[PDB]
Amino acid sequence: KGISSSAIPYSRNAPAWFKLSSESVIEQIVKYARKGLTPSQIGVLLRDAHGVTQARVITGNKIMRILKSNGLAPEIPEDLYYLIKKAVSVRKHLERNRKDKDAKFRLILIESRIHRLARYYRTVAVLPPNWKYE
Amino acid sequence: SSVLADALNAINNAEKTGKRQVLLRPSSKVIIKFLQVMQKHGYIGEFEYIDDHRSGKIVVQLNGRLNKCGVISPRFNVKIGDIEKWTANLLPARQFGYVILTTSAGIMDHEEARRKHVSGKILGFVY
RNA sequence: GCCGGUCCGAUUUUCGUGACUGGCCAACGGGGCCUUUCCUUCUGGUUUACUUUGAAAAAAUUAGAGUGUUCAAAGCAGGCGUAUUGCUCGAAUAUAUUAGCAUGGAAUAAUAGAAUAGGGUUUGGUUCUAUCUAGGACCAUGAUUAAUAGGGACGGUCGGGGGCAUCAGUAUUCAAUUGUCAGAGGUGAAAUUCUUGGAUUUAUUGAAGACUAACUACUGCGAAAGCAUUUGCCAAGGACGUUUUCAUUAAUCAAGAACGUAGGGAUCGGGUGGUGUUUUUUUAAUGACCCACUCGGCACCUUGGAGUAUGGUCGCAAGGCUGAAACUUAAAGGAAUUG
Repeated sequence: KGISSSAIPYSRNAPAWFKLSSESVIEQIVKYARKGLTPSQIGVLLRDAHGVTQARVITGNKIMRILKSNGLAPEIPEDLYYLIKKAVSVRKHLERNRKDKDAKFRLILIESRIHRLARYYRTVAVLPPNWKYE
Repeated sequence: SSVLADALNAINNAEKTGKRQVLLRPSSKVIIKFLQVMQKHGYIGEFEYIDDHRSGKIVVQLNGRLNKCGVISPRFNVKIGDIEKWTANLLPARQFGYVILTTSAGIMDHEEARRKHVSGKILGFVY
């Protein structure tokens, strides 16, 4: 395989060319959340809107705990919801034209990769069990 | 894998090749105290634990004196009246080399183990 | 330990000592105090595997011990006195533990585990200052790091990856219409076949299905079989980029399921930097080549058998001019034949 990832630096504080307060970032991220944007998109729009590194550095904690604190939690986590959305999209395309055997293969693979994460989420019990992908 | 076994395999085959400074990426405080007691015995030179937050890396400036290190992957209980059997089964002689055990102070060799009069499980041998 | 001072004597400064005093400085230790800030959540009405123990431990059991059974195999003495409160000695030495009785301390490997995250309601209603305030209740929340472990977002891309439409090419076959005349085909030679109702060839078309010449390489993709015209749609995927998120979600495979040793050069895809030509400029977009670095790819180059022999066991060329024998026998043959 290959490596391509971020390299979060050695410092663990706000990078001191910052010229902005702490709760203003909280207001910005709850504003984007009430606009209805997913947490990873909050993270990139906060990397580029005003110069934060990420919220665990600039605020006191991560965006998932700060959105659960501000009351805008997601009922299912990001990767779970995105794999479900990809699964239903490729299922809709295959039911448009059933001859796509590569889409059948990829639907089986996405079903496996979502049942693995559903097994993890049920065994850690952060979503309510009986949840087994419809 | 076993991080201690792969670390000691790293410095073992780097010594077998004949390098001087060996990088050793996955570190832990067991490996720290392991090769701390082996540098007390003077089997390597000094070393360094570069601390980045994810795992920390190890660089050892070993000179020439190792010929084989290693671990034993079943870390079983070994009585005081059995380390003599284990030295005779692991090393080429009695006092030539060591075998370090995990015990109630922790990274002693067998000389210091019989001195302090404790024992425990065997985690690695070095000679 | 530093320094100032009450003094005695010398002095009108300063020193000797004996007292005694405080101002301060370091080393020791003692008693408290702050690091449980002031405010919300219990089961119901930290423990376990290592080292030292004693207790009961089966004679026999281990090993040991002194003794001239004449030695040894075996057996097992305390004897003297001062045979009168004592000597010189030996059955002193060494397992009943895998199982237990319970005790006592820390690394590893497990089992636990913090009663944190409010200085978050819409309303309802009480009194108390000279329209501003005070004090009551209901109504919507679960431990650090971010592996060159993993999956997910996002971005410019990337491919002859897939599915569905669509576009094309000249071939091949067939048909139509022209043209001119004896051959056309086919092979090593032929032959079959077709042909004056014009075969082959020529030209203008039209239809049909299949395939994608050259480009094509030690290059690209896909899990694999495989995958090469254009354009569009539908989804997917890979690498890279990333100061984005989650927090061990990982790997390995029965059953099942879908489809059928180290080094160097070059190249493809992505990114960074350089600074010349291609480029060009107020329409949008962000190309090519070179050089360095870097990540990932398809790749490359260099370090028991062999023989032989067989009086055995089993099969067998074995055995003679056929015809042809009970028959010296024909015809026809093979034989050698210059009769």
